[PDB]
Formats: sequence, structure tokens, C-alpha cells
Amino acid sequence: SGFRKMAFPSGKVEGCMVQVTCGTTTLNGLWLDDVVYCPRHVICNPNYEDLLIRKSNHNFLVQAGNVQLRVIGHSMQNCVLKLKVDTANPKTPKYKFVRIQPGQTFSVLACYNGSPSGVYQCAMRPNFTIKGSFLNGSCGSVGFNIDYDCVSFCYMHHMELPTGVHAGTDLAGNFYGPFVDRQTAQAAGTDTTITVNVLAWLYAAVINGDRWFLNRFTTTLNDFNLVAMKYNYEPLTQDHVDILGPLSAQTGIAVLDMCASLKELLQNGMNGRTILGSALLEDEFTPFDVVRQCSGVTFQ
Amino acid sequence: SGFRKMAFPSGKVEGCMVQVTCGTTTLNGLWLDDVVYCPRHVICNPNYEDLLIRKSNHNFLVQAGNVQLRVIGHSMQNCVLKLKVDTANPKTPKYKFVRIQPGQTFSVLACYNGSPSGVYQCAMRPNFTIKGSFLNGSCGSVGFNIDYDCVSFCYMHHMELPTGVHAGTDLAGNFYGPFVDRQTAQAAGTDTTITVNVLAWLYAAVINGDRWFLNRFTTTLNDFNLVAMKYNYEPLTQDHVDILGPLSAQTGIAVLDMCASLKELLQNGMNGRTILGSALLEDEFTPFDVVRQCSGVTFQ
Ligand SMILES: *[C@](O)(C(=O)NCCCC)[C@H](C[C@@H]1CCNC1=O)NC(=O)[C@@H]1[C@@H]2[C@H](CN1C(=O)[C@@H](NC(=O)NC(C)(C)C)C(C)(C)C)C2(C)C
Ligand SMILES: *[C@](O)(C(=O)NCCCC)[C@H](C[C@@H]1CCNC1=O)NC(=O)[C@@H]1[C@@H]2[C@H](CN1C(=O)[C@@H](NC(=O)NC(C)(C)C)C(C)(C)C)C2(C)C
Repeated sequence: SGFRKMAFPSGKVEGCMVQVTCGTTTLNGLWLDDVVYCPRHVICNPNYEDLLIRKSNHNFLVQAGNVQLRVIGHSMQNCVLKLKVDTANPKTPKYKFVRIQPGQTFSVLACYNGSPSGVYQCAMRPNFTIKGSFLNGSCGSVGFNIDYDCVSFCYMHHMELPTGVHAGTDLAGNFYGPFVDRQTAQAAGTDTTITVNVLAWLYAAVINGDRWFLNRFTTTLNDFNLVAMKYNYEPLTQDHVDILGPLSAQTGIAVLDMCASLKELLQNGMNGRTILGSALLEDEFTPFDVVRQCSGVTFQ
Repeated sequence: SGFRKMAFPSGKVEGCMVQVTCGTTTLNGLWLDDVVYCPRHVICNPNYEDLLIRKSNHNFLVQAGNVQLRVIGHSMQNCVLKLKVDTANPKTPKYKFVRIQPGQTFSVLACYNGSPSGVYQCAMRPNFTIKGSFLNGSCGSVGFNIDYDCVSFCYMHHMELPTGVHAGTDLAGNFYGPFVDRQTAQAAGTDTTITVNVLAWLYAAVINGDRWFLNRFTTTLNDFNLVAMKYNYEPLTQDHVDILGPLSAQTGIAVLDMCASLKELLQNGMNGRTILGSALLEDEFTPFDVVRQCSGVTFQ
């Protein structure tokens, strides 16, 4: 048993972490096939189409270890710079590009100068920020999910908001949330808490022995939601109750039942106890995260 | 900025995760060079020297993908079965074998049937248990640390204690703590909390903007320790104060000062606030973990 915040095996992604240098700006890139993907503010309220015609393929240093790659061409898809090189990546895995919805989770391989520093487990907060760990140097690092064999890149780093959270893009260049790669005032927007994720982790608690927080009480989907707002949680949909079923099936606790217990964790807190070793209601676990860890789905 | 519980990049370890099958017992193995390492209870109060003479090299199925390895010889170093095969591992990295002390942390690559499922960040609790995530199938999975380029294997899985924690060994076969690979009654022993680790993570809090928990107050090493026991924390040594210096240097808060603030977090709790997004005092971060993440040390 057990239950940890658990990242995907980073092997297939590490092989794709390369160094991109230009002027006095060095950030990370993602070399899949013969393309290297990196955040565009490496060519630096700038005008990036302005700045990309000024540069030539030879202005873009691309180290892949002690193996400098030659750029043969470049292009700017939204906020990503796509550097064609003269060399397919031998380590390119089966991969996808995907854009996640708020609530979903992914693993961040965190690089500096093209070298992997660490891997950890984020979700995409409701306000399209992520609570990350990114120092100066970390740009061009990717979030991702692994689907049997296929890596689904869903996030590139770019910038940090003034409160300590992090902003970024799908690998299609487009930013999650209103954020934009210029040094201007821009705010996250108030973060709610992901409700279907809090329930799931509670089913993870039940699958693991913490039952202290149950009760016979049922509630309606609505009367729960009248209490979810007051506590800054997503209103819960029936479509969430649907995904929560399998866990509800394996534990026998009706989703409406566990809602009524979450209701009670909200109105009385927790009185100095823990669920799964936390004194907070953890929303960074999706219902699938739970079923994967609490059932042992691997990746080949 | 930011601060997450962050695992090492698992790439070099994944390449070494193989499947070992024998009788009706299938667990994971660690193929470095021409040796495959796995927990010994794969040949199963058994007598393991008993059971290993009964078996032959041909009784040990070793898949490495769709690539069955031939065993050419075996041996039992404490609780590890060492299977010689007829094939060096091409993916064997620079590696070490090391035995960690309680308080130290490591990354667990978690496998089933030889396939990596997930990676997460443990420490070695004071009572030589680890708080892991291990289902049936997970045995032969390794903890580790990465030192520039060198992987330091420090833990193999074996068994789960009745309270939900996990027991295991250094890769030298020997179990951390009193535990033993037989199905007999055996208890963790009461877990204290790692104090030098709680301080470090607080310096991580300071390096990151949470200052709400300071105060002008200093304390002595002793008078702090009189309060550490009462709250089930390691007594703190001067030798810990020494390692905590660099963080104390970079923040300007004297180790004795931060002790006096931890004293105050213990006697009054926290009153519904958080440090680094936790409502608990997190002890799973060493002072080095902090300096690595809060400075950006990578691995090549
Ligand atoms: C990234 O580009 C990087 O890793 N730099 C290596 C290349 C050196 C030349 C950084 C990642 C940052 C650094 C630490 N934490 C992070 O998230 N990103 C940036 O440098 C980022 C790019 C400029 C300014 N950037 C910032 O991160 C800003 N954040 C903001 O400006 N925030 C606003 C938008 C004002 C709310 C700082 C001031 C460094 C936090 C761009 C294009 C925004
Ligand atoms: C490991 O061998 C495995 O992954 N099995 C795959 C091979 C199938 C034939 C497991 C890992 C366990 C399973 C779930 N969580 C874990 O930590 N280890 C064992 O099966 C372990 C080996 C027997 C019994 N084992 C247990 O884990 C016991 N734990 C105890 O017996 N605990 C005592 C020692 C009584 C306090 C169970 C009952 C399954 C929890 C050995 C040799 C202990």
C-alpha cells in the first residue's frame, strides 16, 4: 500500500533535453525528431516577429552534450521557437502534444543548461498557474504524461508570477491562462481548489486505511455545491461523479456519501489529524492518479 | 522559485529495471554489468540457503523486455539474490552502492514486472522504515541518489509492515532496521521526526518568502532539545547546526534563531497557516535537498 505524490518515469524525456544558447540567453530545448522546441524569449514588451527576422540560424547555439547541433531553419509557433537541426534525435520516443484542462496533473522534468535536475508532480491549477520549482535557468523544461509507451508533452516553462507560481504553455506555443511572455504586470487570478481531486485522494485514503473522516450522511450534489463555493472549491459536476465511480465501486462508499464527509471536513476542519499524512485536503491527485497508484499500472 | 518534493531524474535507473520470475513468484531485478539483483524471497520462516541449493540457474526466468536473459550462476549476499547472466548491460551507468543514515533521502523508482511505474521522494525514517507506495508486484524496486553522473543505489523493496510502511535493504542485502524476510511478527518502532530536516525546509521557506514563523528569539542548543524530545523530534546535534550553516549564511538567520522559532511552531502549532504549502512540519527534506533545489544543481 502507501500513497505518495508520484511522478512519471523521466527516462524517455531526459533523452530529449538539450541546451539552446543565443546572445547571452541560455535556456532548455526539447529535441524531438529534427525539431528543437524552446521558449521564444530566448531571442530577446519585445516584438518577437521583429526579433526573429534579425537573427540567423547560426545565432542559435544548440548543445546536446558535447555535441553541437547545427540549426538549418527556425520558426515561431506562438511562444515556442522551433529550431530545425540537421540531425534526427535517436532517443525520440513515441510522443504526443496535448493541452490539459485545469485539474489534470503531469510530471515536470526540470532542467538547467540542458541537464535534468529533478522530476516532480504538478497539476494545472484552476487559474492556469502551476505551483512549480523553477529557478533562473529552468526555462524550456517540460511537463508530461506517459500513456503506456507514449509521452504526452503538455507544458513548457517560461516565467514566474510575482506570488511564486509559474506560467507556461502547451508545446503548441499557447499559454495556459492569460499570461504572456513580456515583462508586464500580470496576475494569476484567485485559485479555487479542485474538488473532484480532493474526493479522489479521499478514496485513496479509504483504499489505504484512513476512514476517520466518513459518516453515514449522504448529501445531494447541489447541497454539497452550496458548501463547496463557500469554501472556494470547484462546484462538482455529475460528470465528475461519473469518473469517481470506479473508486466508489471499489470501496463501496457512494460518491454522494463521500461528498457529505468532505462537507464535514470543510465545516469542522480536521482537529489536528491527517489524511494520507497531510493536514491539508490534497487536490493535486486526479481520480486516475489514484487508480494508477492504487492498482499498479506501469509503463513500457 | 518554488519548492516541491523532487525526485532525481530516473533515466539511468530505468534502463536497469528487469523482470525476474521463478516458480510462481515474479518480482523486479536490477541488472548492472552482468549481475541481476533482486530480493531473495523470490526463490520461496523459510531457510533461504536451503531453498537456493534446490534451484538451478534454469529455474530463474529473466526478461529484459522481450529479451530473455540466461542466468549462468547465482549467489545470495544476505537478502539479495545475485544472478550472473551471459550479457553485460549496455545501459549500465556509473553507479555506487551506499547505505544511508536515518534522515537522508532518496528517489524510489517503482516497478512492476520490470516496468517503471513511477518515481517519488522518500527519506529513511528514524525507525528505518520508509513511507512508500508499493503494491503487490513492486519488490526489487530501488531507491537511489544521483551524484553529478553517478547513481548511488541505497534501497531495495522487500516487504510492508502492518501499519502501511515499508521495509527493505541496501543493495548489499542487509536490511535497514530489525526487519527480516520471513512472514513473522515485526514492528517498525516508534517514529520520531527528523529535526535538522525540519529546520532545513524552514530555511527553504525563508529562501522562498514564508517568514511568518520567525521571531527575534534565540535559544541554546540544549533548551531547544528539551523541547524537541517533548515533541518527538531528534535531539539536534552541533554537527547538524554545522550543515545548517550554509542555509543560515544565505538567509542571515542564525541556526539557533530558527531553532527558537521551531520551538514556537511546536508549542503553539500553526493556527491554520502553512509553510511551503504544508500544514505539517515537513521533515522529508535534507539541508542538501534544499540547497540543491534552491540553487539549481543539475546532473549530467
Ligand atoms: C527562464 O527564462 C529561465 O530559466 N531563464 C534562463 C535564461 C537566462 C537568460 C525564466 C524562468 C524564471 C526564472 C526563475 N523562475 C522563473 O519562472 N523566466 C524568465 O526569466 C521570465 C522571462 C522574462 C522575465 N521572466 C520572469 O520569470 C520574471 N517574471 C515576471 O517578469 N513576471 C511578471 C510577468 C512581471 C508578472 C521574473 C521577474 C524573473 C520573475 C519573461 C519573458 C517574462
Ligand atoms: C513483494 O515481494 C512483491 O512485490 N511481490 C511480487 C511477487 C509476487 C509473488 C511484496 C511487496 C509487498 C506487497 C504489497 N506491499 C509490499 O510491501 N512483498 C511481499 O510479498 C513480502 C514478502 C513476504 C510477505 N510480504 C509482505 O509484504 C507481507 N508483509 C508482512 O508479511 N509483514 C510482516 C513481516 C508480517 C509484519 C504482507 C502480508 C503481504 C503485507 C515477505 C518475504 C515478507
